[PDB]
Amino acid sequence: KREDVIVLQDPY
Amino acid sequence: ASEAKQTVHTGNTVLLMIKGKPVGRAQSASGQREYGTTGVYEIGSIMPQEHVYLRYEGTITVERLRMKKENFADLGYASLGEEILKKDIIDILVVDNLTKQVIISYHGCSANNYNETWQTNEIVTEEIEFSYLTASDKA
Amino acid sequence: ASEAKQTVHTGNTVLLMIKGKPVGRAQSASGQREYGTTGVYEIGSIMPQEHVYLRYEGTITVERLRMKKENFADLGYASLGEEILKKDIIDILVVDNLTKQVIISYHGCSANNYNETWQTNEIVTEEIEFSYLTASDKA
Amino acid sequence: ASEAKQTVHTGNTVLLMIKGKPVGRAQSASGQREYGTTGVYEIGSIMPQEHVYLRYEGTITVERLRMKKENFADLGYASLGEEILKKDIIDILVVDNLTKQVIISYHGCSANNYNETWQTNEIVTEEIEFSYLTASDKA
Amino acid sequence: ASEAKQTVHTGNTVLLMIKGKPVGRAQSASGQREYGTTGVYEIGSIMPQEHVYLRYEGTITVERLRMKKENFADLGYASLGEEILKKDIIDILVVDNLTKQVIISYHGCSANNYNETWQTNEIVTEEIEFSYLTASDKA
Amino acid sequence: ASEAKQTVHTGNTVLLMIKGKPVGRAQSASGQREYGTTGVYEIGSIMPQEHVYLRYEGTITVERLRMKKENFADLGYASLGEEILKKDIIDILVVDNLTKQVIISYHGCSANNYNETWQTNEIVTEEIEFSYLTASDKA
Amino acid sequence: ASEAKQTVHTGNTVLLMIKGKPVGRAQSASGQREYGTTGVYEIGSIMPQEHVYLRYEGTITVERLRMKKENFADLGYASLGEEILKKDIIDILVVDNLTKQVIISYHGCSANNYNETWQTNEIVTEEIEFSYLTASDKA
Amino acid sequence: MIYFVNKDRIKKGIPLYYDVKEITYIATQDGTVYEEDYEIKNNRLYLNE
Amino acid sequence: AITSVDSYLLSEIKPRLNTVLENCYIIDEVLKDFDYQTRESFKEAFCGKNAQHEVTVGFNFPKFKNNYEAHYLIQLGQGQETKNSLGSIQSSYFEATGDTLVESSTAIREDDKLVFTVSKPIGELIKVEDIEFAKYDNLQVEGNKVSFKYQTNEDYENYNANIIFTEKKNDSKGLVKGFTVEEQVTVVGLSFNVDVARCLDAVLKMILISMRDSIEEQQTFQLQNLSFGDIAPIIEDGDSMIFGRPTIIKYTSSLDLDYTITQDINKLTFKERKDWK
Amino acid sequence: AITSVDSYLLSEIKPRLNTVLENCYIIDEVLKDFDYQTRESFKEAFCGKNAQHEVTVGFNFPKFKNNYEAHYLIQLGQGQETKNSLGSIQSSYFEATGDTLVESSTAIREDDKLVFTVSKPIGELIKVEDIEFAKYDNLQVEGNKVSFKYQTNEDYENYNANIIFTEKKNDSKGLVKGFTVEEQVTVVGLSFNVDVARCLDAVLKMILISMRDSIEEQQTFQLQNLSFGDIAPIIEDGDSMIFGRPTIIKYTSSLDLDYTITQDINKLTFKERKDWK
Amino acid sequence: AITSVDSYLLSEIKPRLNTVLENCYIIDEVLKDFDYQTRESFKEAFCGKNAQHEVTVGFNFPKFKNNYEAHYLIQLGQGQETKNSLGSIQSSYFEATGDTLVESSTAIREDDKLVFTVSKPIGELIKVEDIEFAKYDNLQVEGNKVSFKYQTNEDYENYNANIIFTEKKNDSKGLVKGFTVEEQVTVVGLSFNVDVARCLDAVLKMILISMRDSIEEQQTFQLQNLSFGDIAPIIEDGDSMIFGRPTIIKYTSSLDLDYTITQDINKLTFKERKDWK
Repeated sequence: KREDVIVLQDPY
Repeated sequence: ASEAKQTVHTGNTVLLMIKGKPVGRAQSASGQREYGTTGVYEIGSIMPQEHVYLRYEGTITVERLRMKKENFADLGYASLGEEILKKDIIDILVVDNLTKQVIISYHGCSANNYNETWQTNEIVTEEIEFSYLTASDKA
Repeated sequence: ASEAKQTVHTGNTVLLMIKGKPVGRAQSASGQREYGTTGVYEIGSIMPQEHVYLRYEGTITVERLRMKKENFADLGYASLGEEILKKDIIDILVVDNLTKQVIISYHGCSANNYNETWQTNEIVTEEIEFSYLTASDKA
Repeated sequence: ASEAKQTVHTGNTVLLMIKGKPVGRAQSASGQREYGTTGVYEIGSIMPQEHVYLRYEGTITVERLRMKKENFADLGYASLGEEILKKDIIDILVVDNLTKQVIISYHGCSANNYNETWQTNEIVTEEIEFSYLTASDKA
Repeated sequence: ASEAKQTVHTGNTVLLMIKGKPVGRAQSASGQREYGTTGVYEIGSIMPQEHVYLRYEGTITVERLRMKKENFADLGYASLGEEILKKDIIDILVVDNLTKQVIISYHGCSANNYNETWQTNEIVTEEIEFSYLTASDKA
Repeated sequence: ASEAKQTVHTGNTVLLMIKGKPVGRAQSASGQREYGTTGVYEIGSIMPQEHVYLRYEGTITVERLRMKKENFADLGYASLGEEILKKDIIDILVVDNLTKQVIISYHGCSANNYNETWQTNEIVTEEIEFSYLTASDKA
Repeated sequence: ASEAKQTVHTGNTVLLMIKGKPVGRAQSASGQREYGTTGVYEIGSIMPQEHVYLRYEGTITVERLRMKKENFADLGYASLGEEILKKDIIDILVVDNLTKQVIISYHGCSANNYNETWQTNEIVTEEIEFSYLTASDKA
Repeated sequence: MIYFVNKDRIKKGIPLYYDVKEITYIATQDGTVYEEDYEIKNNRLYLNE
Repeated sequence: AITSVDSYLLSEIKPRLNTVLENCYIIDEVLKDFDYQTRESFKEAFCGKNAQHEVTVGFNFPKFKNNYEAHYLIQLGQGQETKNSLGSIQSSYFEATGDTLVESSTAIREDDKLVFTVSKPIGELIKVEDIEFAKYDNLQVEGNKVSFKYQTNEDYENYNANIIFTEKKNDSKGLVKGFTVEEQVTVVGLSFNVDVARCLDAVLKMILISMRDSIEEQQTFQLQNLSFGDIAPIIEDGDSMIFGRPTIIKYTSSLDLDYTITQDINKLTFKERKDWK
Repeated sequence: AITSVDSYLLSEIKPRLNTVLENCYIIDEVLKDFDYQTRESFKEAFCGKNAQHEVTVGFNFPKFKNNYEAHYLIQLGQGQETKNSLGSIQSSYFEATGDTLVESSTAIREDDKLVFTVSKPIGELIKVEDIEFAKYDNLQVEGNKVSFKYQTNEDYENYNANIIFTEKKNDSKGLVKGFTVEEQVTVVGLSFNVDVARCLDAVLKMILISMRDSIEEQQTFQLQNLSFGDIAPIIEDGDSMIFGRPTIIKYTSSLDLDYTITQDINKLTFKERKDWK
Repeated sequence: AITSVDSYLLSEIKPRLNTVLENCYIIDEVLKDFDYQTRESFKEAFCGKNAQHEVTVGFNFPKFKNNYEAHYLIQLGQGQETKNSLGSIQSSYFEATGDTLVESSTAIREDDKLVFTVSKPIGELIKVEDIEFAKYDNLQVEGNKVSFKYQTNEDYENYNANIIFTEKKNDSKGLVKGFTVEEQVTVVGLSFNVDVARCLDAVLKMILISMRDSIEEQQTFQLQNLSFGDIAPIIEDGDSMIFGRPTIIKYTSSLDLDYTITQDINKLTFKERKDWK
């Protein structure tokens, strides 16, 4: 499922 | 199943009769009764010593839907004007519907007041109140 | 199907007429009547011995929506001020709507009080009460 | 679980007994009591100085559904006519249903009034009121 | 469609005016009127022989939401204290909203009582009652 | 969170105590009080000139569910019969439930009337009313 | 949007103040006022000729939730016992909440009665009634 | 995305709803916004006052 | 106390149901209004000591299969608190009292007293059946024994009585704190035969009427009020339907706790101290 | 007037919300009843000038994505007319009056009067703060100026005051015709963190209590009444749920129009005419 | 204040639940009405210091799995404002007062006074336990200390007392502005064993009865009212069902703010000025 509601940085 | 050991009278169980005709569309009958019970007091205690009966009083009040025929006015039991002076006393009987057996008799009824209400969303209502000389039952 | 053997009057079945005009938008009529029935008592028993009629009294009360024309004030039957002193007695007839046949007549009506209520979510209401000399029916 | 340390009487917990017969279909009993407490006042202060008891009064009122048999009239406790003059005083006991133990006794009851109401959608109701000489409990 | 042959007054149809200003936020007006109609009786019949008018009386009662300005107290029509002794009589007019035409006039109004109720979930309410000398309508 | 700067008493916050025992299952207490305040008037103005206190009066009324034990009759505070003449005055305390601190004291209570109602779908109710000599609070 | 041309007072708009402290948790205030308006009648007409003011009277009644502190008894404005004889008259002000501007003043208040009701599912309620010498507003 | 820009958002920077990798178009009522007049740091958008 | 209406009903219904079903003329009286064949078939199947079928009682949501021929399912329902006391004081006591009990006992002579022995310490004596003692009789209670003067009573030296009393837990003061609750339990007689469901309804109504006189719901669980549902299929998609008619039993009862008070005061003392200002 | 409760609430809530959030000790007082960690986390995240997160306010049904971390959604609800005046006359006026206003001002000397200047023509003066004038002071209002006699008042030559007044539109007569309406608006604090939703509820209740004293809803929008819903997931099928607790704000207010009257009468005149029949 | 009934209930229930469960005879008294085996199994499993199972309490919508053997789920519900004050004035104060507190303390001699020391500045003293002072005793409060004359009281030189008092924030005037709200919270005891759900219901009712006497809900959160739901499967499609019986706890409480007043007046002054007309 796509991460729309809570959005976090890319790992790098 | 039908048991006698407990039974209560209900609106359907009881006929109201006047001069040997049943009163159609009678809505209620209310019988009231008073003895004038007066307590006896004396110097020496605050307690009642005795009670005495001094004056009997009672009334029967009947509410009825005003029929187009055989009203209390048409039956002659009610009075609208001076002809009240020419109505003899009448006896009103309350009678068991099943057995045709008299439950209570009101003797010597005499009219106190007579009402009619004409209203726009309702059936017209008669109401009448009689003073009576005595009441009795026989068994 | 239409049966006479049972029928009751209803708000739609009955016209109210004054001076040969029907009263529009009348909401209720209440007729009340009293004979002054007094019980006779004596030394020797607590029971009533007799009842006697001593004073006849009765009133007719009418509630009506206040029309913009032909009010009781405009018709002249009501009075707002001293002109009450110049109103002759009037007869109020309650009449069967179908047969045009008089059900009850109130004779010699004379106004006791007159009310108007002006209120913000309602139609304005007239109410009037008359004392009358007698009532009668004819058949 | 059943606890005595708190318990209240309820309509199911209490028998009403007259002359050692339980009264069937009794709907309510209301006991009322008054001592005539009068306050004493004097010149020199607005305060009550004392209260004194001057006149004891009390009544027991019972409402009951009118049974077809063993009415208060059939039991003889009520009176419809002059035979009220021939009824001796009776004692009315209110009794714990479980223990058969007297909760309160009304002594020397004497009838004030007796009513019956006959109505078209209801069971017929008796109601009776007695004056009594005293009340007591024993434990 | 708009018809005159039947029409009733309603809360929206009627202005209330005092001294040529309309009374804002008036919630009700109640006009009451009495003539002291007394019946004549004599030895020889129980019937009323006649009715006579003996004493005219009437009041106008107005309920209003207490505005922040132009209250009855601010307008001066009401009185809170001894200055009631310095208020001349005023005439209260009830007027048709459409035609600006006087429906009824209350002449010579004089204040009987004045109330204000302050309550926590409601708008504050004024209420005032006047005795008046006469009422009239003109057409 | 618990704040003192605003707090109101509630049915759960307040104990009722008589002779150092709490009254179980008390349903209400109503305290009423009157001073006989009379206004002074004179020739020369319609205004009241002064008010004077002339007669103190007050009552405490308590409603309670009739317990099977420790009734007001079993506790001896109520009286059913002549033994009312042998009951000394008692003091009724209303006490803060948390602090055990007296909120108001009714001093010199003396019974006016005592009621019990026995009814078929309900718990039995005691009710009692006392006249008292004075009330006070201490802080 | 906020307009002055129409506005009414509401429970939230109005402070009640006594001795320069606002009364917390006041639930209602009711001010009543009467002038004794008497109509003049004479031989020669049934009409009132005149009205006269004869006796001013008024009361202010306040209902309040009984706080745990700063009750009318704790504030000293109410009286439970004989100390009513030592309370001077007080002035009660009803004040606009926004402008802090006096709406109406009740001058010379003096207590008629004081009530407290303790009940099991409710907050405790104070109620007090004062007679006052006059009322006024200033603008 | 769309944001109303106010003095706080000028001083503090608009916290963007999405994790922007790059901008393909940026505009305002006055027209396109040139790259000297905006910056992204830490997923905050900073604008010329 | 805290109470559990469902477990009370299960405990009360099961023995009463058994004792009616083992007694043919009771069922013959209860079912007098039913059709003759319905009555006789029910009495043949379920009633008397030789009955090959049996009724059963239990709570809802078991993990096993039930006797769907005839089964009373008990089902705990809603409730709400209805009446509160001032200070929540339901009562107060000087001696911690347990449940009410009724026990049969016989008098015996001991040291020229009559005594009745009871199985537990008597916290309060409510009634010795069919006896009211005079002061001369020197009625005394001590521990688990009631004692009664012999001298004038020798004819009663072996008299048989029922004692109504209540236990004591301990000698302590406290307040009974709590409130009244009105609470509902549903009961349904399941059967795959509709005439059995109708008979189980009749039997249950008889049982509840009989239950109204029991000490348990005279002292607690007061004001029993009954409501009745339609007869309907409870389950509809087996090889046959299962029918039942619900009844709702509503009770008014007290929920409360013993708040013991340790504080006791046994002497006031007075002192005068002098203020020289 | 005609009124729009939703736009009033948006305009009133946004500045108040900002001014609370920029002021740490206010939040520290509002959240005193919450768990310590909830309080400190909220205060760290959303509160003070350095706050990196932000709350937002707006109407429902936007076409863009919102700040679902913390967002007050405003949602116009039902209403009904409740009380009517006779003739629908809500009021009457001799001079068309605008909105109520409060403005700060300072006295100045001019020609041996003190005057206060106001930004707009004064239709009515309600209050000069902290002053009650005597007749000797010769209080007069003219245009957009209030004027006040200097002679005895020289110490106040630079006195600072607040003027409460109302605009005038124009010199015309009319009737304010209309009625009262009772109307509802819903507000919900959306957050994907439940503890943030609970804190946003607390902050909103504080804001509404503070709002009750404002002139806007003292003069209009009277009798604010609050109702509160359950906390529940508003959206349930993202990568996370979004929670909120609704509140309903109900207001009583007047809807009305200025019906101007052009008719004016400035002289009666009398004539006698003779009837010769 | 602003209040949070859910967090109050969590904070109050958790310690009380622990202290009952660590105390066997309390459970043995609470469960006296249950079936013997139900009682003994519950007491064996969850009760006493050696209990291998445990109960748990927390809010709804956690992201992790809970102890579905026995868990009290707390669930914030509806509410509405019910009673308002005139002017919304809930109270007024001359000195900003904090929460109510009760603390144990001991007397000590100091300079021929007895004193009790309290952890915080005393804003108001409500009660010194078991003492009523006379005027001769010269009772005074100062800062965080209560002080009491030694001369006649030497026997009490080490007397142990409880002080009931309330904090002060600061010396300032204001109005407590606010209203009363009636608000609901639901609590349900989840268990996959129905007899555990029924016992958790009994324990929770006992806890709430005990809670009614606490200062927290004596001063705030007044008029606790309880309603009870049916026992039902909360979740139905695992390897087993999860059961619970809801209870609704309703409270009446005040929502309010401290509106401080900076205005203070400390002298009137009078002047006569002469009108020569």
